[PDB]
Amino acid sequence: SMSVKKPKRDDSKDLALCSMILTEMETHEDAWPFLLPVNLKLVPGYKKVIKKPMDFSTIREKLSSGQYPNLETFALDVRLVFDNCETFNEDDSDIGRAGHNMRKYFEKKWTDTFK
Repeated sequence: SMSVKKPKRDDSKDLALCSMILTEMETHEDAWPFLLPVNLKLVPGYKKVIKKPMDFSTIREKLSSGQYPNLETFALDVRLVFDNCETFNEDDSDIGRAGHNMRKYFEKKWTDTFK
């Protein structure tokens, strides 16, 4: 509270480490559904159903331009990618499986890096 602070957790490496994680995700073989924004002209249903589209390119641009105030807002956008994928795609489709695999991959790198 006022003039009473918890000890300072060192955040100075967070940007670099989120960038490394994101590089790892961009280079995964199963990243292909997630590399660019879903084309809203060519994918019926996507625009109306998925209220907050998110993709790795958009996260990379946000990361590069200071639009994440902290590492939790970065993790929220990554998880949004996989949450959107589960909303729109059957678990037993190639895209649906890709999204599960990517989520698993991310969450391990997240825990190993920060927890």
